[PDB]
Amino acid sequence: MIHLYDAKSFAKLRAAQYAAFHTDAPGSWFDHTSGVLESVEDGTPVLAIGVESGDAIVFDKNAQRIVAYKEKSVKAEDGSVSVVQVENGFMKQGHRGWLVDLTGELVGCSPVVAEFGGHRYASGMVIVTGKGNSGKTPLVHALGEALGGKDKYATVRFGEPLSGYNTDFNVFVDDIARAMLQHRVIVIDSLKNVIISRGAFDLLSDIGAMAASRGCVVIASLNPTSNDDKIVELVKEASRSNSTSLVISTDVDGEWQVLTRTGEGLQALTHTLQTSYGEHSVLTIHTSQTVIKNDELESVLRRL
Amino acid sequence: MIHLYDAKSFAKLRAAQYAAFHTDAPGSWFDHTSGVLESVEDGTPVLAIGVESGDAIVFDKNAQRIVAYKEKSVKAEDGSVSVVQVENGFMKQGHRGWLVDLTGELVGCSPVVAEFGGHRYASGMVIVTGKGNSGKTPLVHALGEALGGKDKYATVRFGEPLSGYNTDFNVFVDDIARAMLQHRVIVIDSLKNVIISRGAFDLLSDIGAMAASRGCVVIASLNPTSNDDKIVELVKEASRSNSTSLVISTDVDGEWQVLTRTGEGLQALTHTLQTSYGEHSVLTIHTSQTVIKNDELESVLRRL
Amino acid sequence: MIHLYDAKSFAKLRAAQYAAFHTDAPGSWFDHTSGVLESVEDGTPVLAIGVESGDAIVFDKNAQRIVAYKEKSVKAEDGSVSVVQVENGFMKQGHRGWLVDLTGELVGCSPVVAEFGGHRYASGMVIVTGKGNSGKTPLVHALGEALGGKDKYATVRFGEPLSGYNTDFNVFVDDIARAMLQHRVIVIDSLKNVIISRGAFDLLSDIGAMAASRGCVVIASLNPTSNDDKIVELVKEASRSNSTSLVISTDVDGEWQVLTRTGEGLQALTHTLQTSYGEHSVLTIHTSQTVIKNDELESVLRRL
Amino acid sequence: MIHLYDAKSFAKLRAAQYAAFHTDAPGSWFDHTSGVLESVEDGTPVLAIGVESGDAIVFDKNAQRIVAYKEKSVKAEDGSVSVVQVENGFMKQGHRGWLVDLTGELVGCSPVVAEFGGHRYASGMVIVTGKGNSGKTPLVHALGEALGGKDKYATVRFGEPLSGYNTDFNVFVDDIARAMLQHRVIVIDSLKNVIISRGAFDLLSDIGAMAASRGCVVIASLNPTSNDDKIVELVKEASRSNSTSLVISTDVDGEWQVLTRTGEGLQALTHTLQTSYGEHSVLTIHTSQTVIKNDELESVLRRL
Amino acid sequence: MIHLYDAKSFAKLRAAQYAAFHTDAPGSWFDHTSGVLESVEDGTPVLAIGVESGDAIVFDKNAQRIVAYKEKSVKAEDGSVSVVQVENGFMKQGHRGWLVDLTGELVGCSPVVAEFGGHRYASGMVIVTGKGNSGKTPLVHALGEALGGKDKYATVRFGEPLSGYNTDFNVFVDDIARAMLQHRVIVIDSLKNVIISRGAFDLLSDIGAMAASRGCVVIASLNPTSNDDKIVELVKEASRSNSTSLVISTDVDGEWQVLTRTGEGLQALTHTLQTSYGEHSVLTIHTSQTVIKNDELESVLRRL
Amino acid sequence: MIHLYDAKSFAKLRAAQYAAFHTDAPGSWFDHTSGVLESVEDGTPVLAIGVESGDAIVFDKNAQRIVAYKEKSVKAEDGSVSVVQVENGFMKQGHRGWLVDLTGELVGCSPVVAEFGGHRYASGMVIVTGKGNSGKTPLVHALGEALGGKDKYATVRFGEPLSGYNTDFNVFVDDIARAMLQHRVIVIDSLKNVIISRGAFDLLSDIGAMAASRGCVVIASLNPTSNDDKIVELVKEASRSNSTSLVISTDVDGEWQVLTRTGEGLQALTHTLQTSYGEHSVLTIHTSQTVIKNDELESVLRRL
Ligand SMILES: Nc1ncnc2c1ncn2[C@@H]1O[C@H](COP(=O)(O)OP(=O)(O)OP(=O)(O)O)[C@@H](O)[C@H]1O
Ligand SMILES: Nc1ncnc2c1ncn2[C@@H]1O[C@H](COP(=O)(O)OP(=O)(O)OP(=O)(O)O)[C@@H](O)[C@H]1O
Ligand SMILES: Nc1ncnc2c1ncn2[C@@H]1O[C@H](COP(=O)(O)OP(=O)(O)OP(=O)(O)O)[C@@H](O)[C@H]1O
Ligand SMILES: Nc1ncnc2c1ncn2[C@@H]1O[C@H](COP(=O)(O)OP(=O)(O)OP(=O)(O)O)[C@@H](O)[C@H]1O
Ligand SMILES: Nc1ncnc2c1ncn2[C@@H]1O[C@H](COP(=O)(O)OP(=O)(O)OP(=O)(O)O)[C@@H](O)[C@H]1O
Ligand SMILES: Nc1ncnc2c1ncn2[C@@H]1O[C@H](COP(=O)(O)OP(=O)(O)OP(=O)(O)O)[C@@H](O)[C@H]1O
Repeated sequence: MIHLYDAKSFAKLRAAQYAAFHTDAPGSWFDHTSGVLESVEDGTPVLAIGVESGDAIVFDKNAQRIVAYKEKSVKAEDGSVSVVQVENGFMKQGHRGWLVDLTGELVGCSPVVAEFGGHRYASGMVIVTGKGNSGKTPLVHALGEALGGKDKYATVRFGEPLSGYNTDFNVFVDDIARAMLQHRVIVIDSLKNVIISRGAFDLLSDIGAMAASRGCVVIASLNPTSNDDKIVELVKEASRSNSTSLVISTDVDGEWQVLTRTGEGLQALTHTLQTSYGEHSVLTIHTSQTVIKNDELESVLRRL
Repeated sequence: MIHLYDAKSFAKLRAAQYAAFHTDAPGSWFDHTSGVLESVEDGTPVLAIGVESGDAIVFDKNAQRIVAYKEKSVKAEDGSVSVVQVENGFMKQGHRGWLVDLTGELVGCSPVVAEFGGHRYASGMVIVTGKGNSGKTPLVHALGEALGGKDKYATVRFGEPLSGYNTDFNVFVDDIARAMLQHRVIVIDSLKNVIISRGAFDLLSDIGAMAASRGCVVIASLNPTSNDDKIVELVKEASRSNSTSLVISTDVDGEWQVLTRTGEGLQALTHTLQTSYGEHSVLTIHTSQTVIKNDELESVLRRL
Repeated sequence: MIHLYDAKSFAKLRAAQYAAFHTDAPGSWFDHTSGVLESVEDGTPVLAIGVESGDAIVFDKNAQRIVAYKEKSVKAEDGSVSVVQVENGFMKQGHRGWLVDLTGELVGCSPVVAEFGGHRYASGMVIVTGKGNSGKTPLVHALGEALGGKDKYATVRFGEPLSGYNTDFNVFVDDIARAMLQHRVIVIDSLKNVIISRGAFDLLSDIGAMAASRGCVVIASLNPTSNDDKIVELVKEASRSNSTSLVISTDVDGEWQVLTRTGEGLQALTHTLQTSYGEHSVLTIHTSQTVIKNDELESVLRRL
Repeated sequence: MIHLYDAKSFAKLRAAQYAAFHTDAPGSWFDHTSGVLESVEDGTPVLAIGVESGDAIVFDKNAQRIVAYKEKSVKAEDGSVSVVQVENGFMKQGHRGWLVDLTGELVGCSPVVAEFGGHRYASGMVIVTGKGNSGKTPLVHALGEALGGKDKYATVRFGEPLSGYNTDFNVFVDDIARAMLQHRVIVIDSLKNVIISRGAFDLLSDIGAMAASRGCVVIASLNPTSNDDKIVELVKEASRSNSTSLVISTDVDGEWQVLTRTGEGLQALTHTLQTSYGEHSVLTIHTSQTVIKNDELESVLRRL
Repeated sequence: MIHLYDAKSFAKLRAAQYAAFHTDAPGSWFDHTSGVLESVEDGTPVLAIGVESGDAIVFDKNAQRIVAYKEKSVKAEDGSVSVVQVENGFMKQGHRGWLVDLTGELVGCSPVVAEFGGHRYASGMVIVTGKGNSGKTPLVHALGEALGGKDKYATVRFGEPLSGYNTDFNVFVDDIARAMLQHRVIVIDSLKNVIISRGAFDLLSDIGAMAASRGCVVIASLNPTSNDDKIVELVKEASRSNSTSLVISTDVDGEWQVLTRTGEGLQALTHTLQTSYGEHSVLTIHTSQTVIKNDELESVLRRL
Repeated sequence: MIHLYDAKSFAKLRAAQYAAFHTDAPGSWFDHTSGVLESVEDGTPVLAIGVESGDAIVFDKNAQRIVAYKEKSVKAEDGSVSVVQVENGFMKQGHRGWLVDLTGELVGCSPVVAEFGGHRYASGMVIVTGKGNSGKTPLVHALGEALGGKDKYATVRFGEPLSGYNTDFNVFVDDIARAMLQHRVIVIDSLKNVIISRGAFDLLSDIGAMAASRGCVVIASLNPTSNDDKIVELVKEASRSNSTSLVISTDVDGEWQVLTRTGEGLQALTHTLQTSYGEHSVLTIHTSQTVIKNDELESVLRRL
C-alpha cells in the first residue's frame, strides 16, 4: 500500500530500517512473520507466485496449493481493497507476492537473517556469481549451512544435467513457495536456466522482495561466462538491481566478495570471504565493516 | 478535445500558460482540481489507467475501483462525444487518463506544484536519474518532503528486493491512481522495473500528463548505468521527452541539476541543487533562474 | 480507383496537377471538398481511420462516430464495387481513408492550402523536424496561424507530459478525423509518441493522402535527436516519403528550410524562413522560388 | 502442375520459350489469354490474390469479386485435383494466382509485351529503381505510355501523400487484380509502401508470375536511398529475383539501364534509355541488343 | 523406429550402407520402393507433407490427396505404435514423411540414383548453388536429364517471375509429393522463395530424407549472392547439412564441383563437371573418385 | 522435492555422490532404476516429455503412450502433492521428466554408466562436438558400442538427409522416451536439427537430467562450424551447461578430449581418446585421471 511521510515520520522509518539490519536479533524478523502466518485461518491464500505462462499459483500457510477459493475482499488501511480469488487451480483476481500483510508499516528493510564470522547477513536474494577458477555450487551450500546456524537449510534444485534435478519451471516455483513459507535459509541451484519466459521474468522481479518481506534468505548460484552481450548483460542487471546481496569471486582463488544492501536508501556494506575445500569437495568459510560507494559497484561488475 | 486559435486567442493562451508556472500561487492548481473532483457525483468514473495487459482499470473520486458502470455519454462544446463504460472490473469503452475535464481550455501548462529554496517546481513527471557516486532514493524522498511543504508526501514502492515492496505491476498502477487522486506530492521508488509490456509502455506515455493535469507531482527514481544501447537509450528517451522535469546528478558529489519544463513551447528552466546526508542516510537539500537552450539538453544526457 | 491514360490525356492531367498548386486560388480545393461533403446524406460514412488495434473507426460529414450501418454498395466508373459497413462501433467492410469520392479524376495533386509571405503552401502532411537550437512547437503554432490567414486553426494535442494533453491513441485519431472533416489548417503536437503499433503505422501511411485529398494541411512536429539507428531512421523515412512538405531547422538559429512537394512527379520546391520570438514565446515568421533537385534532399537529411 | 521432359521435349520447350520473346508478335500472348479468360463461364473464379492478413480474395473474368462459390474440383492433366471454394467473401480452398490454366504446357516464358524504339519488352514485373538525380514516377508513366502503344495504360496509385492516392493495401490488391484482368500495360505508383505484412510479402512473390502468365506488364516504381541494411537489402533482393525486367538509373542524368530477363534459363538482355522532360514534367524516351553476363548484374546493384 | 546394435551387427550395417551407394545397381532402390508402394492397399496414407501453416497434407500411393481417414494403428517390432488419421483434408494424428516403412532395417543410406559420365550419383537432396558467372537453372535441367537416363525427369516450378510458375507454397508441396511418389528424378526450380514460415522450414528439414528413403533425387537450384549475413548464412547451412549432395560453381566458367555424401558416417565423395551451352541455352555436361576431408568442405563454402 | 541439510547430513550426501561415480559398480544405478520402474503398476505414467508445441506426451513402464488417465494424487515426504493427469493423448496436469521417484534422496549424481579403457564414464548427456577434420557420427557409434559393453546400444536417428531418417520432432521425442525407458546406452544422431521451438528448447533443458536420473547415457552428435554468433553460441552454451559429459575433437586427427562431470559440485574429470578407422568407416577407440580446473573449460571451447 502507499505510505505518507513528513520530515519527522520519515526520520523514524530510516531509524527503524537501520535497526532492522544493524541491531535487531539475527533471524528475529523471520520468527515474527512465522507468527503472522500462523495466525491466518486455514485455507486463506498467503502467497501467489508466477508459473511459466504468467498465470499465478497460490498457497496457504501450510504450503498447500489452493484449487478453489471464492472471492474475498479486505479493506486495507489506505482505503485500498485487496481482492483474492482462486479458480480451477489458478489465481483469478489478485497479485503476485504475499497476499497477507507481513510488513505493515515497516517497509524497505533488509532484515538481518544471520550473523556469521562476525558479519551480519541480510535476508532477500543473494546472488552468487562471477567468472574464473572459483566454483559457485560449493559456496551456496557452504554459505547456506553457515547462515543456517542451528537450523537446517532448504535446497531447491533446478536445471542441471544431474540425477534428481527438476527441469520443469512450474515444479521449480512450487519449490520456492514451500521453501519461503517454511524455512529461513533457502538455496537455489541453479538460477541459470531461468535466464526467458513471462513467469521466469516474474521470478527475477518478485523473489527478492518476497524473501526480504519474509525475512528468509534465498541464495542462488548464477553462472554467466557466456560472453554474449545479449545474455551476459541480463546476468549483470539481475545481479545489479534484482538482488539484495551479491557474492562474487575474485582473482585470488577461494576468495569471494560480499556486497550487502542494508536497506532502502542506506549504505551498501562490503566484506571479503576466504574459503578452502575439504573431503568430497565440501567447502568451508573461514572466520579470522567497510562502506562501499557507487562507481565501485560498477568497477566490481567485470564479468566480461 | 481539439482547440481553435487565431493570433489573438493564441497570444493569451501563452500568456495564461506562462502565468500557470511563473506567477500563480504554488500548489493552487492542485487545489482547484480537487474541487472539480469533489463536484463529481459519486460512482462516476474520473480516472482510467492501463493494467499489465493493456486493459484499463477505472476509479471514482474517492479512489474506489469501479466494477460495473452502465454506458453514459456526454456532449462537448465542440461536437465530440465521450463514452464511458466499465464491465466486470475493466473499461469497455473510453480512454486512459482523466475521464472528467480538469483543464477545460487551459491546456499545455506546467502548473507550479511548490516553491522551495526560492525555486518554483513544476507538476508532472520529474525523473531522478544519472550515473555515478550519487544516490537517487535519498533524493526522491528529500525532494518529496521539500515539495510536500506543509503536506505529507505519498510514497509508491515498486520493484526492489526489499521488505514490503510490491512487485506486481497491477498493484503498482492501483497505487499511482490513488496517489494522484488524493495527494499533491507523490514519490515512485522505483521506476526501474517498468523499463517492457503494453501497460508499462502506457504508463510512461500517460503518467506525465495525468500528473500535470491534476497539478500533482510524481517524482520517480530511474536507474540506468546498464550500458546496453537497447535499454540505456530507453532510459534516455523516457528521461528526454516523457518527463516534465528532470533531476540528474553531476560529477561533483551531492550535486544535482534540475531541468524544469515550464509549459507548452516555453523556455525550459535550469538550476543546481547542493545536498548533504545526516543521520540514517536522511538527505537534506540546501538553500543558500538561468534559461537553458537546446543542444545543452543533449550535452547533459551523458549517461553512457 | 484505377485510371487509364494515353499521351494526350496524361499530358492534361499534368497540366491540371500543375494548376492545382501553382495557379488555383489558395484554399479553393478545401472549399470545393466541403461542398462535396455537405452534399452527402446524413448518416452516410465519409471517413474511416485506424485505431490502435488496426480496426477502423468511421465518421459522418458532421464528425459523428458511426455505431451501426447496414451494408451499402456503390459502383464506380471502372466497374468496381465499394462496400461500406459499420457494426458495433467498428468498420466491418471497407477501407481506411475517404469513403466518398472527393477527387474524382483529379488525383496526384498538392492542392495549394494558403499563400503567405509570397509563398504558396501545399496541403497534405507537413513535418516540422530537425536537430539543434531551434524549437519545433512554437513553429507549428506560428505556421498554423499564418496558413490559417482569415481562419482559426485546429490544434490536436497528443503525447506530451503537460496539462490537458491526451495520451490515448484512439482519442488522438478521433481528433484528427474531426479536424480534417471541419478545418483547413490542423496542427498536431506532437507526432513523437506515434513513432509502433498497427494503428500508428497506419496513421503515418494514411494521413498524408487524407489531408491532401481534403485540401487541408496537417502540420505535425516530430522530434528525433535520439541517435538510435533503429528509431532515428524511421524519423527519416517518415519525413522522407510520408509527408507532402517538410520544414527542417538549419545551423543558423531561428532559420528553417521548407521543402514543398508540388504534385505527382512534379518538381519539389524549396525556400527559407526567418523567425523571431516575442512575448511569452510567441513566434513570428518574417516576410521580407528555387527548384531543388535530388541528392540535395538526402544532403539536407543530416539528422544524425 | 509438374512437367516431364527428355532431351528432345526439353529442347523444343527452350525453342518455344525463345520464340515467345524473340519472334512472337508483340502483345500477342496477352490477346491469346484474353480469349481463354472470355471462354470461362461467368461466376467461375479465375484469379486469387492475397489481402493484408494472408487470406485471399477471388475474382471472375469481369473483375467482379466473388462472395460465395460452392466447392468445385477439376482433374488436371497430371492427375492433380484443383479445388476452388469461396465463402463469405474469402477463399476457403485453393491457391494464390490464376485459378484457370492460361499457360498449359508453355511455361517459363517472358512473353513479349511490346516493341518500342526497336527494343522488345517482356511482360512480367518491371521494377523502376535507383539512387540519385533521376526521377522514377515520370519514367513509369513515360514507359507505360510507350509500351501502351495503340492502347491506354492502367495506373494503380498506392501509398503516397498526394490527393486521391489510396493507402489501404486491400484496395490496392483489388486494383491490381482488375488491371491484370483487363489491361496489357499496368503502372503501379508506388511499390514503396508494400516494402512488411503477410499479404505484402505475398504480392512481391506472386505478381511477377501473375503478370508474366497473363502476358501483361506491371511497371512499378520502387524507391530506396534509405541506407538501412535492413530495408535497402530487401529493395535489392526484390529487384534482384522478384522482377522479370529491371530499369535502373545511372550516373548520367536522364539515362536509364534496362535489364530484361528473356525466359527460363535464357540470356538476360540489356540496353540503355535516353530521356528528356517537356511541359509539366512529362517525360519522353528517345529512339535514335547486347547480352549481359552474371557478376555484371551484381556490379549494377550499387544502391548503397 | 529405434535400432539396436553391437560390434557385429553395426559392422554389417556399414557394409550394407557402403554397398547401397558403391555397388548396388543404379536406380535399383527406387525400383524396390515402387514395389513396396504398389503393395499398399488403396486409400491407405503413404506420405504426409507440411503445408504453409505447419498442418500436414496426406497422399495415397497414386498421389491422390486424402480427405477423410478413420484412425488406424499399427504395431511394430519393437513396441512402438504408429497412428494415422486424416480429417477435413488435413492430418489429425501422425508424422511428416513416409507413413509406410520403405527402409525397414536399411537406414542411413544414400541409395545410388544413377551413373553418368562414369560417376555414381546419390539420391536425396542435391542443392545447386554458388556465386558468379555460372547459371544454375540450365544446370539443374541438364543434370536432371543426365540422371534421368532412359527416364523422363519431373520439373517442379516455384517462385519465379515467369509465365506458368506457381507462387503458392501449398501447391508447391502438392507438387513435390506427386513427384517423389511417381518419379526417380525431380527438379525444383527454384528453392529460393522458400528461403521463412513453419511449413517452409519443415520442407528444408524433411525433403532430403524423404527423397533419400524413396531412392529418388531432388535437384534444387538455390541462389544466394544476397550478401546479407541473415539470409546468406541460411543459404549456407541449408547447403551444408540439409542436402545429401551439393553442386557448386567455381571460378572457371562452366565448371562445377560435386560433393556427394555417400551414407551415414561414410566418406563424402568429390568430382568436377565441365559444361558448355548449345542452341537456345540448352546445357550439356561433358564426359571425358577423390575423397574430400573436412575443413575442405568449409573452404569450398566461400559464398560471401 | 526440496531437501534439508546440516553440516553432517550434507557431508554424507557428498560422500554418497562421490561414490556414485568413483566406486559404485559401472551400470549398477541403471539396474536399480529398472527395478523401480518394474515395480510400478501397469498404466501408471512414469515419464513425460515435451512435444513441439510445448504440450507433453506421457509413457508407462513399457514405453506405451498413455491416452487417458484420471487424476491421481501422491503425497511426498516434504508435504507436497504430485498430480498426474492425461487427457486425449496429452498431459493435463503434471511435470516434464520422471513422474515417479527414481532418485529418492540420492540426487545430484553422475551415476557411472560404464568403464572402458580403464576410464569410468558418467551417465547423462554426452555431447560430441567440435570443428575440423574429425567426424562425429563414427565416434558416437564407436563410443556407443564401447559403453554398451555386453549390451547392444540404441540408435535414435533424427534430422539428416539420409534414407530412413525421421525428421518429425514428435516422433523424435517418442524415440528418446522408449530408449531411456528400455536401454542403458542411447545414441542420438543428430542433435543438429533441434538447435528453436518450445519443445526443442525443453529437450535440451530436460534430457540431461532425465538420463542422469535413469542412469542411462545419451550420446548426441552436435555439429556447429556455422560461424554465426547467433547459432554457434547456442552450440556452446548447450555444450557448456546442458550436458553431463563433453567429447570434443582436437587439432590432431583422430584424437578427442573427454570432459566428464562427476557430480554436483565435484571436480570435473578429463582424458584423451585416440581413434582409427577400419573397414567401411567403422571407428575403433584405442586402449593403451587428471583433474581439469575452470578457465581451462573456456579455453577448450574454441569453436569459432
Ligand atoms: N575438492 C576440490 N578441490 C579443488 N577444486 C574443487 C574441489 N571441488 C570442486 N572444485 C572445483 O570447483 C567447481 C565446483 O563445481 P561446479 O560445477 O558446481 O562449479 P560452478 O562454478 O558452480 O559451475 P556450475 O555453474 O557449472 O555449477 C569445479 O569446477 C571444480 O573444478
Ligand atoms: N550517510 C551517507 N553518507 C554518504 N553516502 C551515503 C549515505 N547514505 C547513503 N549513501 C550512498 O547513497 C546511496 C543511497 O542508497 P540507494 O542504493 O538507495 O541509492 P540508489 O541510487 O537509489 O540505488 P538503488 O537503485 O540500488 O537503490 C548508497 O549507494 C550509498 O553509497
Ligand atoms: N522566447 C524564446 N527565446 C529563445 N528560445 C525559446 C523561446 N521560447 C522557446 N524557446 C526554445 O524553444 C523550445 C520550445 O519548447 P518545446 O518543448 O515546445 O520545443 P520542442 O522542440 O517542440 O520540444 P518537444 O518535442 O519536447 O515538444 C524550448 O526548448 C526553448 O528552449
Ligand atoms: N520538368 C522537369 N525538369 C527537371 N527535373 C524534373 C522535372 N520534373 C520532375 N523533375 C525531377 O524528377 C523528380 C520527379 O518527382 P518524383 O518525386 O516522382 O521522383 P522519384 O524519383 O520517383 O521519387 P519518389 O519515389 O518520391 O516519387 C523530382 O524529384 C524532380 O526534381
Ligand atoms: N547460350 C549461352 N551462352 C552463354 N551463357 C548463357 C547462355 N545461356 C544462358 N547463359 C547464362 O546463364 C544464365 C542462365 O539463366 P538463369 O538466369 O536461369 O540462371 P540462374 O543462375 O538460374 O539465375 P536465376 O536464378 O535468375 O534464374 C544467364 O544468366 C546467362 O547469362
Ligand atoms: N575411413 C575414413 N577415413 C577418413 N575419414 C573418414 C573415414 N570415414 C569417415 N570419415 C570422415 O568422417 C566424416 C563422417 O561422416 P558424417 O557425415 O557422419 O560426419 P559428421 O561430422 O557427423 O557430419 P554430420 O554432422 O553432417 O552428420 C566424413 O566427413 C568423413 O570425411
